[PDB]
Amino acid sequence: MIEITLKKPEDFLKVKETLTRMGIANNKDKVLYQSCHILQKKGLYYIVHFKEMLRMDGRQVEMTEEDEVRRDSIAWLLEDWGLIEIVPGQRTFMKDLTNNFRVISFKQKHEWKLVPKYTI
Amino acid sequence: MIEITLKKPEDFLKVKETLTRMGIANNKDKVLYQSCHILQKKGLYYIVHFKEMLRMDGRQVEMTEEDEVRRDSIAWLLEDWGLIEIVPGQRTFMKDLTNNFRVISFKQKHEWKLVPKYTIGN
Repeated sequence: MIEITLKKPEDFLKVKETLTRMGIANNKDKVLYQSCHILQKKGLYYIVHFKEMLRMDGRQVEMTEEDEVRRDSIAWLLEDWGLIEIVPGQRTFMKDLTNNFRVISFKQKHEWKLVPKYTI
Repeated sequence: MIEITLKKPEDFLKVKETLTRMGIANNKDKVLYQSCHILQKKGLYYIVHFKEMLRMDGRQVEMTEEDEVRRDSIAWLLEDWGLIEIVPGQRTFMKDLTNNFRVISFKQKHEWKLVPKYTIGN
């Protein structure tokens, strides 16, 4: 998971809503699958892929490399966007190649079907 | 070991020479210890730490986290200067040249004992 500092503690919910609009798109039947979530654990904040949360609930699930590239590039994009800082000193994919994602704008939002993948 | 792209083949010896001039400086007897090397292997290029090369020769050496961070931040620095591009799709540390790090110019190098940590005996 990636350790994260937010600027102000309200922001957790802003970040949570923004992650709703970042994932694998099915641009044909306009469905977008949420990839990563924000969790606070033991006081520190983290960007977590949906599979790590499935792993946290006991499921023997393993991220793929495509999966952790996706997570690292969503975390780096929200940093680019100035919404999270990635706590210094972690080893991450900082240049993508392998799977990328779709970001939907807050007003394309309701035109799209937002489906959380955390095998609901 | 970090895979890198070079702008043109003759940039290899350019980087090989740059890496001799950046590392841990003992200024009281002016020795600069180089620790990262550029590698060509099957037509691809790599920034590699001397412990990965000692490792690659059969020695029982452990790269610490501190070694990987120095190697990656020297790859980031060469990238900032435009001598290389790190290849996308690799996990790296952020650039952080904290503890002792020094770059010495080309003109000034004749006063430094440039010393590869790779060849250091014992």
